[PDB]
Amino acid sequence: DSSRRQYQEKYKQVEQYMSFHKLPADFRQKIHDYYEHRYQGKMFDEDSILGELNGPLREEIVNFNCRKLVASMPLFANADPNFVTAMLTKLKFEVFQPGDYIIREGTIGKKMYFIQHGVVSVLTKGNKEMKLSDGSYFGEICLLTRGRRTASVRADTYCRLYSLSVDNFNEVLEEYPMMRRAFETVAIDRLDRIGKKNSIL
Amino acid sequence: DSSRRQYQEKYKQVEQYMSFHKLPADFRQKIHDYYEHRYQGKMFDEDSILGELNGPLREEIVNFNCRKLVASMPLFANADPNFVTAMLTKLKFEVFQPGDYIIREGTIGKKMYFIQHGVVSVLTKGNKEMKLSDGSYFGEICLLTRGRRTASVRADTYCRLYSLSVDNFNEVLEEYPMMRRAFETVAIDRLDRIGKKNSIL
Amino acid sequence: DSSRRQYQEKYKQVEQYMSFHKLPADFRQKIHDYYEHRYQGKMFDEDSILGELNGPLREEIVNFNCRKLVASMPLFANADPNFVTAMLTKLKFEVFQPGDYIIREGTIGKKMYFIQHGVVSVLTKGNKEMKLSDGSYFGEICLLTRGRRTASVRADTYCRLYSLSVDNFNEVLEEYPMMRRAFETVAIDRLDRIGKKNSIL
Amino acid sequence: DSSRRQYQEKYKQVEQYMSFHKLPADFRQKIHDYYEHRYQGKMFDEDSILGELNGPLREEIVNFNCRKLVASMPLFANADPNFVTAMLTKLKFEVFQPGDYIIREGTIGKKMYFIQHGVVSVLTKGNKEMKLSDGSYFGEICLLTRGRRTASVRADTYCRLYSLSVDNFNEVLEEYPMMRRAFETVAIDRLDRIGKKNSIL
Ligand SMILES: Nc1ncc2ncn([C@@H]3O[C@@H]4COP(=O)(O)O[C@H]4[C@H]3O)c2n1
Ligand SMILES: Nc1ncc2ncn([C@@H]3O[C@@H]4COP(=O)(O)O[C@H]4[C@H]3O)c2n1
Ligand SMILES: Nc1ncc2ncn([C@@H]3O[C@@H]4COP(=O)(O)O[C@H]4[C@H]3O)c2n1
Ligand SMILES: Nc1ncc2ncn([C@@H]3O[C@@H]4COP(=O)(O)O[C@H]4[C@H]3O)c2n1
Repeated sequence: DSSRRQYQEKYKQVEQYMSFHKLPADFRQKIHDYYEHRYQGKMFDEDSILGELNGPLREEIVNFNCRKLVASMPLFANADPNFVTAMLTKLKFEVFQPGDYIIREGTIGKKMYFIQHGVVSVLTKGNKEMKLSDGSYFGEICLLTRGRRTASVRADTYCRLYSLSVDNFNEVLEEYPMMRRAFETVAIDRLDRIGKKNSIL
Repeated sequence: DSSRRQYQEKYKQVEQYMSFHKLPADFRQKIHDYYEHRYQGKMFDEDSILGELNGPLREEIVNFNCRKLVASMPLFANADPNFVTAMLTKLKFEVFQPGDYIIREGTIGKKMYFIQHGVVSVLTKGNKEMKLSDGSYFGEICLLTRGRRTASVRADTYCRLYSLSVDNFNEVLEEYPMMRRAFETVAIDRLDRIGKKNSIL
Repeated sequence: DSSRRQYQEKYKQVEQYMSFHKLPADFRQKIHDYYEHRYQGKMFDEDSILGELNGPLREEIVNFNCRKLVASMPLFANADPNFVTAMLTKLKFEVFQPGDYIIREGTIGKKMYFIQHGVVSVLTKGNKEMKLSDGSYFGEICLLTRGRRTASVRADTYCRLYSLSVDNFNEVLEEYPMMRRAFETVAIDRLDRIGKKNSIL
Repeated sequence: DSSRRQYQEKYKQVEQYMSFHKLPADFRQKIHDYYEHRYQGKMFDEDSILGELNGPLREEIVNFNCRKLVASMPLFANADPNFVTAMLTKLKFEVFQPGDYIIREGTIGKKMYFIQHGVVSVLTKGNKEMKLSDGSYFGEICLLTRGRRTASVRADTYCRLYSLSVDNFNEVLEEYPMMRRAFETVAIDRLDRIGKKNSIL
């Protein structure tokens, strides 16, 4: 009701904004498609909503909502549930469209991404062309080294992702420094298979 | 009027959110029950409201609202009224349900809690099983030592609590360092009766 | 229209809040009176409003609104108009009721106050009983020394004041350190006539 | 619809605010004119709007909206598109009226300005009287030296500008320190032709 009415009303304002700025018809369609995928006809102020509840219910809700994400990703599946919960409560849902460059090589990285659904392509000068899909994550290397991105990552399909900011990543690893090692091992494995070696891990 | 209408409208959005995420019927009931207890059919933007007033009226209102809390808790009852007021204006009302773990042992603590109404259980590896009830507080030990929580605390009944963040606790003790001692003495007493000794107090 | 309707609607929510907390009839009247004095039947989101404009119009508006304040107070009347403007744009309007203690001796001070209209009483252990009225200011001593308040200040009548936070005071004196001296001289004069001497000025 | 209704409604609140403060008729007209120029009958919460989208669409939208600004200004036209995008996403649209002093000499500078449309006059004690117009920028010297403004800049016509804060300027030059040199060269050229020499560039 108010959730479906909010979607319509908010989308209307998007239409008037695009009209005001005279965006072309293809660009408008693209934005429309993204809106459909990202919100699916409803809008919630999830912040305000979760902010009315308490810690325990928020945590119970986030665990319920991400059951498949958690169970399909060994890093989350085998870890301390308190660590899992601390990660989940800071994740932000994002949708990307095919061809979008989620991450650009060389740039400075402020987030990593957990793939709920979709396929992306890790691209590099080298020619290394590796896919990643449901149950994996990426963008973690630059958060561990605080270097620049080691590759570009491009959306092949529509991608439903959950992002985690560099600040929250670090706040979580402060409390659970055990799990930093689990990220570094895979990060090393991955760099290894694109002729890279970082002494920082 | 607008306060009762706000509750209904806000709860409706909660229902649509739960529906959207397909939460089970028991979880929905649990969230409904919490809402009833936490808001009791009305919603106020207490922030905005208090922000329209001045310092003196805010302080007069918070003292009126917490008269029983203040008078039933010797730490507040016997102290400097300016200290009391400074604590009260920073307290945040929270409701917990039976079985909820308000605090987990070993974790890092960012708040303590004053019990307006309810019973909680301080749980520890040891086997020490102590209850606390109306007029007491907990969660203070980790704010004084900045260690990890010394025990878990679990709600036995519905609990009406007022929380105080670690930042506000410290801002208040900066202005009134006299009262830090009053927290440390009880903290020592409590650690003593669970075979703990911290040299930090 | 929407400004008068906002006042009514906002006051209604205040009434429901007071009712919810069961405040006594005298306290309710007091809050009602304050509301009348503070808002005079209208409410504006002056922030949002001024935020739609630019720097030059904001500055022109604040100067227009405070013409009598500026012209009646020699510190503002004789100074650099850019300094005046920088002070004015950071001032916050506040109303106090008779008997209110605006400032308490011994406490830590985070603001000073410019009197638009009203009489206050500077009170001290000593017995020094000095009035201040339209065109003067107070609360500046603790901002210059960062000590504790040197006296208590109490509202004799309804007081229309403009407050300035310690952060903004300092940001303004950074840009115009010339004017710090003008505050210190009066501050010294005032301390002198209550048997105080601070070497910090 | 809601965008045109928002403009009207917001302007109405401006009228009631001006009425409340008893602004004169000329000042009211001036504010009305600014509103027309600045919003052109529509209001969007561009923040909220762009915040519903993702990084790639925001970036695509900002590039589309500023095509003429980017293509007419060699600094942007010939640079790395990622640098351009990083600048554009932080720019804030502002409108100034004829006679307005956008920048005052001697003051401390917290922003620079890119001229979308309009003519301004760089004024100095000296007597140097230089115009700048569509496709140029100003206010950059104080951001590079962190001194005081080297001149005053005054609007000759209505000016459509995009401002960039000192914090964002620096965050962008951190990532692309190559382009600081491009600002310094012009800054030196400009100081040279008003008998100034700063060793800081
Ligand atoms: N699967 C795979 N293989 C080799 C790789 N080299 C880099 N990456 C991912 O691309 C990412 C590019 O961003 P980042 O360097 O922050 O983290 C990098 C890794 O997640 C790789 N991913
Ligand atoms: N009553 C009681 N007795 C022994 C205790 N040992 C610890 N606590 C409380 O449990 C709390 C667990 O969180 P914390 O360690 O921050 O503060 C601790 C105390 O408030 C105790 N409370
Ligand atoms: N008029 C007057 N005379 C002696 C005073 N001694 C202190 N004050 C004011 O009371 C104020 C109490 O707060 P503060 O010490 O921050 O600044 C102090 C002065 O403005 C005095 N005001
Ligand atoms: N065109 C031109 N010529 C000489 C100049 N000397 C200073 N400026 C501009 O005026 C500006 C005044 O603000 P700022 O000193 O921060 O940057 C300065 C320059 O953009 C000048 N602009």
